[PDB]
Amino acid sequence: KMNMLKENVDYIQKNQNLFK
Repeated sequence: KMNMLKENVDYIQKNQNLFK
């Protein structure tokens, strides 16, 4: 379980901030 470490912490910030 060593992929959704930085990707999970980027997904929560992607929902609220929306950096597309």
